[PDB]
Amino acid sequence: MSKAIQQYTVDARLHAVFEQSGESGKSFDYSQSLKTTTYGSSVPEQQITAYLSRIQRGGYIQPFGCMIAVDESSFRIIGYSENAREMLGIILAMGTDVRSLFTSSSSILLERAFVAREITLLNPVWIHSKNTGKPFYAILHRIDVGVVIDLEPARTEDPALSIAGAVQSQKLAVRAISQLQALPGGDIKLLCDTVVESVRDLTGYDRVMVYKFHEDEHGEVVAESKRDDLEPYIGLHYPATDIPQASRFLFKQNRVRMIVDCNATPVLVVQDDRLTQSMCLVGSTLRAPHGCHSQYMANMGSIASLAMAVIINGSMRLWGLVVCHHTSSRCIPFPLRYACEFLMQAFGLQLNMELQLALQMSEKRVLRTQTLLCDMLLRDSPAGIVTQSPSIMDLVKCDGAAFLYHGKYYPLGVAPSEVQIKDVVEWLLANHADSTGLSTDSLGDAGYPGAAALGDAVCGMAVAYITKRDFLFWFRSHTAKEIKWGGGQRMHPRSSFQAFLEVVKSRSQPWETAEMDAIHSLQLILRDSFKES
Amino acid sequence: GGYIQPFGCMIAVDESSFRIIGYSENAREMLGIMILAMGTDVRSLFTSSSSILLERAFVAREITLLNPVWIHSKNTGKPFYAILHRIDVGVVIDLEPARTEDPALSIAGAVQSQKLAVRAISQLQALPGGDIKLLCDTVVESVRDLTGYDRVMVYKFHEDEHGEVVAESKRDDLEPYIGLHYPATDIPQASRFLFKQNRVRMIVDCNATPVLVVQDDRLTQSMCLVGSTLRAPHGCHSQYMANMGSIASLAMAVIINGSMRLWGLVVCHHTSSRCIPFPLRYACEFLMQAFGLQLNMELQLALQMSEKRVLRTQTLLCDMLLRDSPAGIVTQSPSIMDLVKCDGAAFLYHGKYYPLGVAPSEVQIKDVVEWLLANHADSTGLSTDSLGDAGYPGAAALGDAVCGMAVAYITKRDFLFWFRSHTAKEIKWGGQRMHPRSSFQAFLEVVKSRSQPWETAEMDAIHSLQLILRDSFKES
Amino acid sequence: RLSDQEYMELVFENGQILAKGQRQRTKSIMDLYEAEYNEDFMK
Ligand SMILES: *[C@@H](C)[C@H]1/C(=C/c2[nH]c(/C=C3N=C(/C=C4/NC(=O)C(C=C)=C4C)C(C)=C\3CCC(=O)O)c(CCC(=O)O)c2C)NC(=O)[C@@H]1C
Ligand SMILES: *[C@H](C)[C@H]1/C(=C/c2[nH]c(/C=C3N=C(/C=C4/NC(=O)C(C=C)=C4C)C(C)=C\3CCC(=O)O)c(CCC(=O)O)c2C)NC(=O)[C@@H]1C
Repeated sequence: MSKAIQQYTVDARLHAVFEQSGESGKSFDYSQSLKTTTYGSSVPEQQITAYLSRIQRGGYIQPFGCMIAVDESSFRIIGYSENAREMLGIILAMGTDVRSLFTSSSSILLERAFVAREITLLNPVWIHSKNTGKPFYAILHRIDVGVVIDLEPARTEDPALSIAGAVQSQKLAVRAISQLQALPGGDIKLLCDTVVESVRDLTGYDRVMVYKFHEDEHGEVVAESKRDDLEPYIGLHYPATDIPQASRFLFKQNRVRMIVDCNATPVLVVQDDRLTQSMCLVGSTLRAPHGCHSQYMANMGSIASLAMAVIINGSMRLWGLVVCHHTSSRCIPFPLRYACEFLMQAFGLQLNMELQLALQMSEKRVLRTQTLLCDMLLRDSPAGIVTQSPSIMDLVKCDGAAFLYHGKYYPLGVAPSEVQIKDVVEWLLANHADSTGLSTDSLGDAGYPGAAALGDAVCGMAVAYITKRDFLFWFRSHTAKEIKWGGGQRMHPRSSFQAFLEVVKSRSQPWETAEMDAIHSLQLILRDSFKES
Repeated sequence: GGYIQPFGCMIAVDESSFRIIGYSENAREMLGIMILAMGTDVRSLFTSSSSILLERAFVAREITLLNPVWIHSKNTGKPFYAILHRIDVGVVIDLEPARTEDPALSIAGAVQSQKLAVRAISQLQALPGGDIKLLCDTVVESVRDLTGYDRVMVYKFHEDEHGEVVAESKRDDLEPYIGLHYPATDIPQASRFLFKQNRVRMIVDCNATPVLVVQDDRLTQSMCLVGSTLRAPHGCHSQYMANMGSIASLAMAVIINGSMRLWGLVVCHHTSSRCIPFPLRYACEFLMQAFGLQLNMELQLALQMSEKRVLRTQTLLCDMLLRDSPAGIVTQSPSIMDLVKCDGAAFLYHGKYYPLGVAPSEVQIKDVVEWLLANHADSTGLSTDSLGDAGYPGAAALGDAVCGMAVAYITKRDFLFWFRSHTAKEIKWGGQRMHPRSSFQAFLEVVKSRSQPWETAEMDAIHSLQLILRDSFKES
Repeated sequence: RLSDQEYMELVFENGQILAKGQRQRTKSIMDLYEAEYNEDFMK
């Protein structure tokens, strides 16, 4: 059932384990929980439904702003955060008219915002508390039971200064986008580095880094701009379970999510007793992070956070994140968040450009290599495709290759010894004689009796059948060979790296669909050439 | 000095001393002063907070980082948006009155510019990513929704520098201009340079009387009223817009990678005077930036796919060459006509003529070969956009059917020809006085007997196939 | 046409994780701006 969709059960089980650890007064054993909670198995629909409700209908918000959910028509309050009375300087209770909590002009603007059909040009609204005059950004969104208003306090100053702050944030984002446009192109690493530097300059967080989500759904730190004294984290890989799939969905929903202080006490959202279930906070910008991620951030040493989703066209796909961490509490103004979202949209567009261009270039390179291989095979002996410079090892990304031809073994790079390759061929014939090739991440998981002997040097394989006895092999080493980072009960980045290395202990990198397509095309060409000889 | 549109005001001041060195005639009325005079401290014309903001903008290294300064007139208190830019002498301030006076609504609109830009760019993101026409149509619809102008169209500037209306969304009762072409001279190169510099050009009312900009007599040269957003349109373009029936205009440059290149424009026209508020203008500007980015993406992807298709065509032609005699390349479906965009092709092989599609007769092609030998004997290949311009005597005999012609040399007797007809063949549109119809007719006159230019990629493909066929002929 | 973002909730129904959505404009954004940003109420 896919990989992401299968991860929902693992997320639910880990969430339950964390909740039990909290209830019993124990400490969440991260490494043991990951080891015990593996993909597959069975989980009743009750558990997954409860996990989803607790994630999306937790009932707590961040104390840096307040929340008021009102009836769409009657403007009567159906829910409010416990800090709303203190935040607004305050009567506030169930059934109270929300228009009585703000000045007359603010109430009129709220009325105008509510009566909108599909799009409203007062969202957020700059409103003032009736009792104190405290300015707020009221960000409105619609939930099944009414309209939720996220009141984020705004700095008291001259309105010209607020407009100036918004203008400066947007112009910084525009300048960053202009810098992204004027790049050489065809280099994703340079794009990520430029975006990281621009985002750190724009937001001012202590640390800013880009996470790329792999087809496995695990994440990698592909870029970073940190404070000098802070520990580097570039090159770091962590399990897929560290960012639950529900959280990734919510990050696609909330394109810019801000956590002001992980150690701040969440504020309960008092709710009307007549509502069927807990209020939905999916769209709320004040939704508090679960204790799981709060504890993870506290252990990490990061207090504030600002995660911006990288969305590419794929019905959109979350290619990754751009997360800014701070060593102390940090709340940024809403205009700066929208400037960040605009910059992230530009980054997503250009990143999709780069990915498609890289796909085209890989196709062209594969075609050139195939043509050269055919030319050598036609005007040379078969060994010509392995004894010459553009050998089969250059067709796809691999740590080695091999050709078995009429009992002759021609290895290249890292390949099994002659006896080992005979054993592999015997296994393939015994168990996989009904196919014309197979791609394996790890020979150990595929059931090869002796993959341990090959060790970490040879983990993956992309054997292609040419005849009943002639074979083409492409070999890869375990992923940890190509992973280097300068660094497990506690939820800490080192624990995550160790757990990831445990997950991929005996697995190589996945065989990309394009690489297998290239292998199969080359296989068809070679089979056609040989069957006529 | 120069002239500005009466919908705003302009004051140019000395950067170091903030003393006014020039201003528009309507500045006093715009600011409610009707004091304002040469040498007056500009900070005395606005409130204290406005003066602080102006000073902060002045000392900024990159002034454009805070263009829209929200200031207030000291006399009337009305809000203005001051756009500040630098000139050779001092700083020019374009003061446009702000229709929204309520501070809360002003802040809300400032944030709504960002919100609307984000939503429009999100609409752009959802596109599959392999269709420029779809991108242009989406941008046109988004811009018309944001601004509400009667007409919104995308102009693409060809390699010739002439423009084509590649997309359009208009009022139902207006004449369509999609598919129209106009000469490159309709947009002077200076205007193109300005669109590259000042990405957004707004004309509120073409028929409004422009306002003179009086500058200090002590200034050596005329004030560089170039990057100003209030610059009045020239009489030529004002009369052109009046004739067209368009009173208001909002042109936005489409910028891609070239050093940046002006791919075209997204121009909004209105039948009556129009001046949309700043939040919508900036939402449109951000959407245009995102559109330029994605359009550069689409162009690069199109180049990659064109290269892939050309390589596949060459491979198929090689297979045909191996399978049979060379003439076989002009007998099967994947023929030389698929190598490059053309209206016809021809292969001369050992004195045998094999035409395809629109090609000249045997006598005409023999005459063409004789002309090529007489004038272009020492050549490995060539491309002509118009045979008449090159100097072929028989061009008139060929007519508009064959105007552009590309020759690839195989040997002294074997040739490959790619023939392309005149441009007006694939241009269709309904439609002296400066009018859209007159522009279209002038363009058709410019390209009367001229085909489309032969692209660099097309000639590279032709040369590659030429090399392959020369090697094959030498082998055979 | 442009519209405000609609937020969805994940639900586990029929053994599937479905992004079930929570819960018409004819005038242009400019007309909406003129309507909503009218200051007559401040007089
Ligand atoms: C006069 C001596 C020439 C001239 C000058 C001129 N043009 C522009 C800018 C534009 N001219 C456009 C006109 C066309 N051509 C068409 O056939 C057509 C139909 C759709 C249009 C809209 C054009 C596309 C622009 C920019 C868009 C716009 O602003 O409307 C300028 C710049 C003036 C300014 O913007 O400040 C000048 C000076 N125009 C002519 O037609 C003469 C040949
Ligand atoms: C519960 C046992 C798990 C948990 C839940 C959880 N994670 C997120 C989101 C993030 N957690 C990140 C993961 C890592 N892990 C690393 O190795 C690392 C980098 C050094 C980090 C920070 C991560 C990058 C995110 C995205 C947001 C962010 O970075 O702040 C969430 C949702 C976040 C939210 O509520 O905003 C939850 C609930 N985290 C774990 O690690 C546990 C296994």
